Amino acid sequence: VVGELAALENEQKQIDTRAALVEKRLRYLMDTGRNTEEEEAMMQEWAMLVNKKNALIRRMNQLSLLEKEHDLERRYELLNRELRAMLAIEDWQKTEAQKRREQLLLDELVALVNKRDALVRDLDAQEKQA
Amino acid sequence: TYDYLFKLLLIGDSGVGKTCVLFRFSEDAFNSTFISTIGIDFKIRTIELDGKRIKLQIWDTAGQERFRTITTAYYRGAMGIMLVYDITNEKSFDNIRNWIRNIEEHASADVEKMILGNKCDVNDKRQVSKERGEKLALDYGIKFMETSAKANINVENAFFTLARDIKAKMD
Ligand SMILES: Nc1nc2c(ncn2[C@@H]2O[C@H](COP(=O)(O)OP(=O)(O)NP(=O)(O)O)[C@@H](O)[C@H]2O)c(=O)[nH]1
Ligand SMILES: [Mg+2]
Repeated sequence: VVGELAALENEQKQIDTRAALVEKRLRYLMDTGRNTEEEEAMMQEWAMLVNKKNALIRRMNQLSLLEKEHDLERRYELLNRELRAMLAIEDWQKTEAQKRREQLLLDELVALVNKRDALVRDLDAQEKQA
Repeated sequence: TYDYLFKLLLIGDSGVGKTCVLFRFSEDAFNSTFISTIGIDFKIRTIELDGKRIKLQIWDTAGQERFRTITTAYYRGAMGIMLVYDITNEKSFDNIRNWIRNIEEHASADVEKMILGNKCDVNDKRQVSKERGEKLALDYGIKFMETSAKANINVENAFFTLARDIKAKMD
């Protein structure tokens, strides 16, 4: 659904430029007090266009967090298979730079689990506000 | 899309069955292959317990000695801990009291612990009887279950009891 998320970013650009073309009109029709007929019609569109923007943002939030979760999991799954192959080689066979290379691979692996944990922590603070 | 998030932790010696117990709970399968955990991992499974949606974040520690300073950083903020031994391995049951002292030196004060005697399908290699796992956890004031990740004995029961003991404590 990668082609959906790029389409929703331009759908959001269609929404808030229509919403910017509505809010200056609805301010001018209220401050001058011009037409009460097109003031009822502009308020039900602007309430629709704000609630359509809010439903499009929170679906774009849950698609962006799922895309980051999929990318961090496949980077974790790759780096774990590289580390399993490195740690199966004995200590005396590799060089001293290659032993400190696999320590950095281990630190990067703990960093990826903490990044995946941060997506869990961020989704926990998002749902209690929603 | 859920109600509450509970942080769980699995600790114990290498080879007792920590990853296999989590793989049974989160994906309903069993691996025969010893694939040792490197550092630290977690798995998510969202359950339906008592009409309520509970996501479980269950951290899986590497039991080897070379990863033990990484796994000590994950004790704080665990809401529930499984201490796993192997019922076919006398020394891993003996090491549970070292893991008890590793919990109480690093974890939170109110964390709910539970001892799992894993590999309870392997009767002909049993070195630790079921009565001795029952008396040790009753001594610690702690629930006990004999599990088998291979035979799917009491795995889902262990996690759903540990989340029931968390959710009753919120009430
Ligand atoms: N018969 C039997 N074998 C089991 C059971 N659980 C795990 N095993 C076997 O025991 C071995 C170790 O399992 P594993 O889950 O890797 O243990 P671990 O505690 O996660 N190891 P580590 O701390 O190094 O990551 C594997 O070969 C697995 O197939 C069980 O319930 N029954
Ligand atoms: Mg493991």
